[PDB]
Amino acid sequence: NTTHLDELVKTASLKGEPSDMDKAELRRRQQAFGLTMEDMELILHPMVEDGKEAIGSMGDDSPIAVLSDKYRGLHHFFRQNFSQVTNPPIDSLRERRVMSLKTRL
Amino acid sequence: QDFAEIYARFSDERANEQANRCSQCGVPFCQVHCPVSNNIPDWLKLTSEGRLEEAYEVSQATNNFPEICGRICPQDRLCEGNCVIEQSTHGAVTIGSVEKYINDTAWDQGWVKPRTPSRELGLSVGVIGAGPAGLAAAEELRAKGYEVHVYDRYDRMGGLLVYGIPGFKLEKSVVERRVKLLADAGVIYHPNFEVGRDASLPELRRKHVAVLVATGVYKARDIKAPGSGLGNIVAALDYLTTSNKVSLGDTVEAYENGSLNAAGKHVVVLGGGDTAMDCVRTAIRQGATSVKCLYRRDRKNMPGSQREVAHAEEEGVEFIWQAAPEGFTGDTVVTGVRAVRIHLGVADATGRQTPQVIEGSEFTVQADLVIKALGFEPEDLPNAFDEPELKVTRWGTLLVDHRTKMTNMDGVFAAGDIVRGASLVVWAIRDGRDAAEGIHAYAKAKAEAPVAVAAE
Ligand SMILES: Cc1cc2nc3c(=O)[nH]c(=O)nc-3n(C[C@H](O)[C@H](O)[C@H](O)COP(=O)(O)OP(=O)(O)OC[C@H]3O[C@@H](n4cnc5c(N)ncnc54)[C@H](O)[C@@H]3O)c2cc1C
Ligand code: SF4
Ligand code: SF4
Repeated sequence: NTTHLDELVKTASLKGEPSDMDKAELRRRQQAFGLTMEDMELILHPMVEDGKEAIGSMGDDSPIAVLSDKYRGLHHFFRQNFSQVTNPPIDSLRERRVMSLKTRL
Repeated sequence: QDFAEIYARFSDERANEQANRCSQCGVPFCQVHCPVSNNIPDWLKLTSEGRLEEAYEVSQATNNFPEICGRICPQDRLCEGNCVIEQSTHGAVTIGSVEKYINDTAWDQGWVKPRTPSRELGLSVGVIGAGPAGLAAAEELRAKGYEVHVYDRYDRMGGLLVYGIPGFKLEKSVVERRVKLLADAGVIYHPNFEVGRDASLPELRRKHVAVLVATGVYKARDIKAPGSGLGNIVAALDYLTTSNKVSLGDTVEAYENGSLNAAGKHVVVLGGGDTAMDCVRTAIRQGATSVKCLYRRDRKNMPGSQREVAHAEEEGVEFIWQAAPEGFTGDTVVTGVRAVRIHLGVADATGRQTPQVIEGSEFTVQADLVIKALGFEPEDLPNAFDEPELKVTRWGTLLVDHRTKMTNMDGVFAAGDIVRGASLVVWAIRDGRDAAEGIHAYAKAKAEAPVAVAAE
């Protein structure tokens, strides 16, 4: 009795992920939220190309967002939690079949 | 004898090869290491794509003299010094070369550089000296939208770039290209005006909002005493320019029919820095049989960076060079109304590392020609007088705030070699760069209009 609006949704993607902004706009919005080239080159790109995420190296030695000089987005202040001794983390690669991302409305 | 492009760095379209090589690194070290803070990853990426105009634009935005700097910048000391690829077998990217190339194509295009719409328009602003510092300051100011005039003592423009740095390293057409781009801005240059009897800061005060003192270090160092060119002696100040005039076509209307200076027999060049090495190389250009570069100090502490010393070395110039202390020239002997030799004393470094000259040990070096490379400094008293009231430091140079580059007088700013604090084209252009924002803040205040802080 459940409507899986999946196929219905894939359909329209194959029918054309649409774009509607002219590079003159794109850049200014982007600018609003301080986006950058590092942002498009370092990070966005590999996601599209490889279907995967920018791996990098060495520490993070930028200031902490509140102490930053430059505009930094909310998400920078929200740090992700992880579990240490109380519980173990999972292998999302080797054990992907147990995880899941199903969403219901 | 002749001035071909000796630069190793120069690149043909083949620059494409290195452009691809560049890692195009994030928060690149090279840019941080660049005085003007050029966005090297982006301009390089651009050349990789082959869109030379894009890289050229990126280069020019940060430095007005992108061409000259690409050719001249002591990169190892500068941006290339922190190039990450240096860790690799291939070695660091020759950023200077790619900058030259991208710039060169742009020159070929013949595009003119337009003005941004408008700003506090411009009470008269004056800049003294046509060199890198003033040109940079003037162009940024014009970008702001001001009316400005640069008063140049000499008939030629470009400063040391034109006068001294050799054609083989720095083609004259290069400096001409940049000045023209600046000119498109509407900056006006007038050639036979000098900050001295003719022009003074108080004279300028007669109607003039602000002034930038760009004149550099006009004179050279002392020991030669009245010695004449006919006899033998030439200061770098004298020598380089004569070679420049004969060698570079646009520089002067008159053809130096006298031709290149006739330098024959052994030439002794005294100096550790860029000046000495350029004179050594230029000397062979004028027919010198042999050139000796004498250093007071030790070989290890040669002032010029390795790339330039390399040019002299390949050239086969001999470096008599030892001990941190001065092979120091005691005296020049002239017989026959011509210099036969120069007398030196050996010097050596003590634990104190303070230099010692040992009188007992002397060297008589035979030489037909001596060129003194030691350096330059301001000493012309009327020039200094021109400068009043502005405060001078105990280095006898105009004091300026490092950030603002403002002089004791709020209206007057200074930058470049005159500041005595940097001795590179890119730092001089940077000086003008930084000054321009501050002159702008000052003038706008006069306008009663604010400037943010961020500057842009
Ligand atoms: C031989 C030599 C080789 C060099 N090689 C290099 C190199 O390879 N790479 C590099 O980065 N740097 C090099 N430099 C340094 C570089 O040339 C200088 O740092 C730079 O040109 C300084 O710019 P500037 O505008 O301050 O002064 P310049 O000294 O460049 O400009 C001063 C201008 O003021 C004019 N002037 C002088 N007195 C007056 C007055 N009283 N009134 C009006 N106008 C006046 C002069 O005629 C001149 O046009 C070299 C310098 C020398 C001497
Ligand atoms: S972006 Fe700069 S010149 Fe290129 S590899 Fe050398 S450090 Fe990265
Ligand atoms: S202007 Fe900056 S220091 Fe000279 S990136 Fe170019 S050659 Fe290097």
